Amino acid sequence: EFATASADYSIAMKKAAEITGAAESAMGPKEGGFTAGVPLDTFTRKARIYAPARTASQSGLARTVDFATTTPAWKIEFEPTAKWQNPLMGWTSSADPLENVGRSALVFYTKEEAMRFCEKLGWEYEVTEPNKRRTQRTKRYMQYGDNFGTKRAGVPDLSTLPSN
Amino acid sequence: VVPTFDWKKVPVPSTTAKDIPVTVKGATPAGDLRATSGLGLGDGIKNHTDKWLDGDKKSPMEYINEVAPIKVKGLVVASYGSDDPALGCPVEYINLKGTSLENPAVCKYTGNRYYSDDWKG
Amino acid sequence: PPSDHLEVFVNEQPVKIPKGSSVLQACDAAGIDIPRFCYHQRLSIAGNCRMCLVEVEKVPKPVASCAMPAGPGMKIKTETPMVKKAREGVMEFLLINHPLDCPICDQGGECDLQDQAMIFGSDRSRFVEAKRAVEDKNL
Amino acid sequence: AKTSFGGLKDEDRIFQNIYGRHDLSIKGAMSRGDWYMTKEIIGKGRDWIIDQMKKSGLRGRGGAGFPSGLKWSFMPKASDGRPSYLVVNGDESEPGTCKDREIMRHEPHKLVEGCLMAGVAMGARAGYIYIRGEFVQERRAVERAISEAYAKGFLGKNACGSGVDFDLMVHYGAGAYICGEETALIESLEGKQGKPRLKPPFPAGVGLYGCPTTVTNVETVAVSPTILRRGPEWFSSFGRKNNAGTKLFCISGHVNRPVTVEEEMSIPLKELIERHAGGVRGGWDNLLAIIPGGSSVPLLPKKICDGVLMDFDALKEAQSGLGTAAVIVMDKSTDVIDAIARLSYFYKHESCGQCTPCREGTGWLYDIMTRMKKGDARLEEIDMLWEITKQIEGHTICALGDAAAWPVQGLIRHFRGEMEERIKSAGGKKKLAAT
Amino acid sequence: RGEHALRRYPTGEERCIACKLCEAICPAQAITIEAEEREDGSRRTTRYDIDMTKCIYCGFCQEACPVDAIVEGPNFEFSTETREELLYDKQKLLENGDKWETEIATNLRTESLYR
Amino acid sequence: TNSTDIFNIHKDTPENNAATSFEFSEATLKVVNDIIARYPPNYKQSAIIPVLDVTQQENGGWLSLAAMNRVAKLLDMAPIRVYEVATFYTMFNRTKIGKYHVQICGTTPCRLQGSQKIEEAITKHLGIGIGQTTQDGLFTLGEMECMGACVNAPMVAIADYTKGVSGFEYIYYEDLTPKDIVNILDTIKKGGKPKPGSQYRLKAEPAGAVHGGEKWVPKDGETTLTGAPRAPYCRDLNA
Ligand SMILES: Cc1cc2nc3c(=O)[nH]c(=O)nc-3n(C[C@H](O)[C@H](O)[C@H](O)COP(=O)(O)O)c2cc1C
Ligand code: SF4
Ligand code: SF4
Ligand code: SF4
Ligand code: FES
Ligand code: FES
Repeated sequence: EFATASADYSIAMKKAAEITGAAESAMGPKEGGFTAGVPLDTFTRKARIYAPARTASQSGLARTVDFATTTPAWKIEFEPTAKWQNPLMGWTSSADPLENVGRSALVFYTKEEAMRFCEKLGWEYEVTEPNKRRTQRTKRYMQYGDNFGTKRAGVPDLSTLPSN
Repeated sequence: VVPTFDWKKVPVPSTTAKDIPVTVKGATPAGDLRATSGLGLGDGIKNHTDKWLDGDKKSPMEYINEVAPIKVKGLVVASYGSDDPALGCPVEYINLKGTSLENPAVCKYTGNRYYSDDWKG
Repeated sequence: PPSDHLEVFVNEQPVKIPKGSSVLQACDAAGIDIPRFCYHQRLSIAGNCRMCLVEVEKVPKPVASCAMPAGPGMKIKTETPMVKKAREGVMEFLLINHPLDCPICDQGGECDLQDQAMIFGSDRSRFVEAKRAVEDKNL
Repeated sequence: AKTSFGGLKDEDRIFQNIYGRHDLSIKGAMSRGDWYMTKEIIGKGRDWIIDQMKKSGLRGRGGAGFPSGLKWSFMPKASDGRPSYLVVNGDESEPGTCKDREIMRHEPHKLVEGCLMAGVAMGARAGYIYIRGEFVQERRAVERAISEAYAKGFLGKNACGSGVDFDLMVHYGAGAYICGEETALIESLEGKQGKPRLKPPFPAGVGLYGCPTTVTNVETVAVSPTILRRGPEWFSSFGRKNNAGTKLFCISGHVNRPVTVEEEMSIPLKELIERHAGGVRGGWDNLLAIIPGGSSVPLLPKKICDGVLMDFDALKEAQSGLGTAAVIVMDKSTDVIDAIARLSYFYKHESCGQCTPCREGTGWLYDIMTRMKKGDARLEEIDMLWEITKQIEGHTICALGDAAAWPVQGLIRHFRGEMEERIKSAGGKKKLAAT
Repeated sequence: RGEHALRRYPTGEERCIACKLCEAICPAQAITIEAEEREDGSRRTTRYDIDMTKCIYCGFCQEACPVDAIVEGPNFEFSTETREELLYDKQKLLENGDKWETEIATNLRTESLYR
Repeated sequence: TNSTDIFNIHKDTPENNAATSFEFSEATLKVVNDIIARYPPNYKQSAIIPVLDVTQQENGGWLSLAAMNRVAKLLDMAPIRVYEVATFYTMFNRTKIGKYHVQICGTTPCRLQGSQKIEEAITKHLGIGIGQTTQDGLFTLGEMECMGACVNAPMVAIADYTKGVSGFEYIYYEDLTPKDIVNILDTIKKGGKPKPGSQYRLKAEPAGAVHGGEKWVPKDGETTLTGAPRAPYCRDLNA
């Protein structure tokens, strides 16, 4: 029996991605970036390929690598660029063309997707493998009965009994 | 064995020591840590209201400081910010025990003070 | 080894889990993120939030997946009407005394309570009584 | 196969000195049949006593009715490095129930011998008794009986000259009805607030200090030597199937002769109350409702009460419970809504608050009931109250949520007409100013 | 829906508590907010600016605010000779609110039956 | 929780503060040490409740912060657990009370018997309500839950703190009318000892009752266990 989030449009997005002929397309390095028509200096900067780690504020795990096949969770970012403030108001002033386009739009299911995207676009890229979460607990308090086992202070000594 | 650590012998830089943000009595212990942002540092501003208010106009802090605390029967008070609840703030339930005219409970939404002489005092 | 990895079923899915694992951990291995409030990875099992209640075959009561050990051959259900009913009731019991402090609360936007209420809770309240007022503390 | 039950003979009553009319020292108890042939009964064997208790079919008198013979066998028959504990629940904070108080005040020797027999039959190295804190004179009598038994060699090393070693210690609470639960009592005993644990694990698997421990009611323990001495066959001679034996009954309320009396099981309420209690104040026709099992079980109206028997398997099918077999009687001049509201207020004050649903819903239930009492409520809010009761029930850590939810459930189910009449009637004293 | 304005309570204290719902909801990105705790422990703004040359007057800010702090006043004749005069700060918004409070309160006494 | 204790946190007072001074008496220390022997040394924390109670009589009927500190230092445990236990149990009073502590059950079986009438009589005579104390520091009124004396309801328990731990008395007074409780209070005031238990019968044996909470109406009916006590007997254990 197969059941992997089998009650949504995502299946319709699973297929039409594996269409024969359409699934064999390939482009060379920097080739897609030529088709972009953007200024050529865009490819000179460095980019970070990664998945953001789970925030400490919440126990939520949806926007994490745990549901990797469910949602595209690989992000491409750029080095932040010079920023300053408006003399008249104090608002943050900057000239970065690539300021937010990645953190808002660029989302990928696997790291290899972003690798191919950068290669076909010519963006030099860094890979940062996210740390794996640990599910195995500690030896102490391993089970609910460990909160009240004998390991806390050892076996009770029967020396204070009447007649000892 | 395990001797105590002398906290008073620790050297403290004078410049940093004299710019710690302290607070009036208000809603907290007097002189506790006050959260501050980087705004006003370039202009060398160490007052919250001075960041946005200009001149010797009456500040909202002075306005609310002119309202005497309110005496209400019971242990829990309900604050709406207006006579009709829908025209003010969300309803707040504020503890009244252990509160006096000297040490009342101030509204977190509106800043109004309340107290009750019902907790056996 | 004497089968250190035992087998259970969660919503008719066979999942291999280590011995001594909980139903919470099994559902985590099943790809389900059960709502929870008191359990933490690095802490002991508290099990007072009642938000981890799930349904198991041959069990008339909801069981504490944050605390219930998994037995071989166990069946776990997470989408039954009683599961959602219990989740909504627990959220309602959470929110009845909670002060309406979201506009002034700093955790608004990253509040587990708020998101869990949005997902596993209802939209309306039938509580119209006076709440419990708690004085703040200095630490 | 007898079909009519009741009329228990005095010569068959287990507790001959339930009122303290006789001497309370060890000489009187020994002359009254207690501490008789104790050593030889011990020498019979662990499995022999287990079998004798299993044949009796005696149920746990704490309020659950579990078969004690299977209960006492749950302790392991091997040794692994941990000592075995026996603990007796002697709080009796259930409203309407005052039988264990009488047992501890007037018949402590029977309880001590039952403790020794239970420890022998389960291998508990030492014993502990958790008495209610307010029961100070009862505690003093228990301590006196324990010291007297020690003085004659009944307790300690070589118990009664049998080779087994048994110890008994006394602890008293500090005013918490929550401590009446097994795990909560263990927790208070450990030196913490009486906040219960979760099952699994079990006290027999992991109990006090992580050691095997069985928690038992005072009444269940006390009757054991008499059952052992007089026979499981004699014990089974009373009651219906799976409901054999006698029971101590506490009758209160609007009763002509309130009393704590011993009687055969399965006796009808009408027989049990009209006789041995003088009937209802103002007559049986003045009866309105009765809670037959303390305060946690659903109450029954006059129609259900007239005809039903005092049995675990008779009150359960009536959507009620035998509970502690404590009788509370209310007449027609009584405000039933006020009674249930006061019970809810008591439960609200008694909830430990460890888990969310009970902790947060006791006050909600109390306020709902209080508004119902003044009639400041609506018809659909009754169904809302029932929905809330369903919300709490079976969703908490311990059964105290069920104990608080059940009385209002039966109240609604059997007197929804009274509540709606009150709700409408408030309009005759509240809507006249709205117009 | 006219000129945005900041409202107070009748004792004189600002209604805005810097919950930043208005900035979050604003699709015009015309609201800039900075805030910290006041010297009395009160949670108040340190910078409250709305760009009228950028504000679209949608009123979604007035819909989002749960304390009736930000309101679009009945003032609509506020054209200026320079664009800089329309860069509304906290002080000018408070001035506008103090000016137009009575009319706004009267309108709310009507709109409350619908809002 | 109970009456007269509205706070679960410490409150500063010249009487009760961090500077409060308390020390056990030699008899109290001996009694506590004897109580200590009831539990294994590696589980020495289990005796906290009786020690707290004994300290409560020793101080005069309530527990101070310094007393809690001394108890914690005696049992070698953190003060936080001691504070939790003290705030967890009803009998433990954290505030100064009168010489005598009056506790009334408010549970429904007691309520039906006329509990509010007894409370009203106490209020009218002693002049104080629940959570209050007389100006002379003589009587302290409090409300309690079911005290396990429902067959003799209504009932009242009064605690004595005028004679310390060795002279501590916790006496039940049952089957009461307003006249009964008023006369009991007056006898206590004049220095006499009111009789314990019921005011119209010995124990829970069948007798009359209190009709309407104001008058005792004796009634005659069948009573059990009126014959000679049964002789010792045991069956044949063999087969
Ligand atoms: C809220 C609550 C209060 C209880 N109070 C008592 C009690 O006061 N005395 C008692 O013997 N059992 C009490 N019990 C039952 C105990 O949990 C447990 O079942 C009992 O000690 C076992 O007695 P048994 O051996 O007769 O079955 C209470 C249970 C609950 C849920
Ligand atoms: S049901 Fe109530 S008393 Fe029982 S554990 Fe939960 S909160 Fe505590
Ligand atoms: S104006 Fe209203 S919505 Fe905007 S920050 Fe202030 S209180 Fe929040
Ligand atoms: S009216 Fe619309 S554009 Fe103007 S500040 Fe409010 S949300 Fe922004
Ligand atoms: S995680 Fe707290 S009840 Fe399950
Ligand atoms: S009802 Fe008052 S002692 Fe039980």
